[PDB]
Amino acid sequence: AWKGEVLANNEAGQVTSIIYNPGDVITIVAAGWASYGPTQKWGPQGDREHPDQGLICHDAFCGALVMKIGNSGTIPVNTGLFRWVAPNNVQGAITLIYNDVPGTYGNNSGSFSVNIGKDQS
Amino acid sequence: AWKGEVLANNEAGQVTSIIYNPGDVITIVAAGWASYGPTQKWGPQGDREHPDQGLICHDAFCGALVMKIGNSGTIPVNTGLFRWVAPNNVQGAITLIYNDVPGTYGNNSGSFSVNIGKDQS
Amino acid sequence: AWKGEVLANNEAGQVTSIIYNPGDVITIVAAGWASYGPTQKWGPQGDREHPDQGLICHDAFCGALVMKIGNSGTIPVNTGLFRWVAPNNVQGAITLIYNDVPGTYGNNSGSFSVNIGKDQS
Amino acid sequence: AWKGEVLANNEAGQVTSIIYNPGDVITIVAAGWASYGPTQKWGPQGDREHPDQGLICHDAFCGALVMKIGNSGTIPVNTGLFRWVAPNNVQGAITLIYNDVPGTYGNNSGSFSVNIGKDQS
Ligand SMILES: [Ca+2]
Ligand SMILES: [Ca+2]
Ligand SMILES: [Ca+2]
Ligand SMILES: [Ca+2]
Ligand SMILES: [Cl-]
Repeated sequence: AWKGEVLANNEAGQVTSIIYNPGDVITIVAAGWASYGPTQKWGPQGDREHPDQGLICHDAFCGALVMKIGNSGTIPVNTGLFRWVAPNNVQGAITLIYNDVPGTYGNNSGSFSVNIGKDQS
Repeated sequence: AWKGEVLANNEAGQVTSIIYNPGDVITIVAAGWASYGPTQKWGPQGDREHPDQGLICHDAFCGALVMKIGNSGTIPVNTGLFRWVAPNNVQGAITLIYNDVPGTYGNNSGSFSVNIGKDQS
Repeated sequence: AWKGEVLANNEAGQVTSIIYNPGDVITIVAAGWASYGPTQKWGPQGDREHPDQGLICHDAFCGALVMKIGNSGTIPVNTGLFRWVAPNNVQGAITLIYNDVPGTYGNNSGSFSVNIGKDQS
Repeated sequence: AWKGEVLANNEAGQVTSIIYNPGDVITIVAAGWASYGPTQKWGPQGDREHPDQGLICHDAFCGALVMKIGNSGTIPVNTGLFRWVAPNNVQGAITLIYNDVPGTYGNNSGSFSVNIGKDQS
């Protein structure tokens, strides 16, 4: 299992110790407060009112927690994933990333606390 | 495991099929958008700027997801719990509740989607 | 989880720290060598060739590993149970017992080593 | 998870669908009756009284259940493995095999029923 934090200002994301293998079932729980720039802060589902101006993940709100598995496209995580199995052919290290517009991460603040574990399978 | 919705305007909360027994380890993941009155909506951690005017749970923000286990007092859930063990002397059905001031649930809206499972022990 | 031993000569069995509750999923793995009297020893499935002369459990061979859950009747364990849910409405402490005829345990020898855990559910 | 049978006469062993990956925790439960030649049958621990005459696994009895994980040497399984991590960083597909002397499998009979699952990690 992996426990840590995902900084909002980290454009490269956080490479975890979890290697998703075919057949794996995972659970993720995410908490905390972060911002894409404004003085306000949002939780891991991000800001529902904010327009998409070129986000790395178009299926999640700006300020949401998202992930990649190996070299996959981004997959929304939000508050977490419960006993989740990935799409076929998706495998490798899980990287967690804050959802913002490329090149605009420098003014972000805060972080999400995240736990990931493999479940029974 | 249980999957269901908790409505924000439901002052009695949503009883689940999960009975928490001594020694149990549980995982909860919660998602969605709800409000305690205003046109704005918040996720399961609720509204970090809102003052506590007599909430059912003082250790969570207004509009947060909380729970009771049997006849316990309220316990914060927020976005969820990872491989969590209850305090001693707490046992019984898990009821999920939106955190608001008693008698003020009528103007709430939206809901949280919630998964609960028991883990290895 | 619980690890321990159950003696072939003990009519009372071995009370474990595992309390089986409704909906629990359990796994048991059992090993070792025991006898109900003969110089030969058998593993936890017991002696497939031996007639039932009034065994405490009629659904397992003589010299098998069996259990009770609370005040239940005996339930076969044999070499173990994989991700098992109790079929009956049973609840309570797991007691492990060697399957022999009451009052004939005096000539028994050996023991089974047993691990029990609760699985995800 | 995988459930299947391992025939005592199958010198090549039974390939499962489980790939053991780094960090995995597994549980195996095995049951049934088999023989390496004699009219008697034994369970998955094999025959504790039989000498080792060149068995594939010298750390398990003749007629025991054993396995290989990828290009590992043989590893004893017996009645099973409880929440087990593979030693010395071995990895790859799990193959289940009956423990007998090479070239003497032809007179073997019976089989073991085996469940394998991955546990929380
Ligand atoms: Ca920004
Ligand atoms: Ca309200
Ligand atoms: Ca006896
Ligand atoms: Ca043979
Ligand atoms: Cl005992």
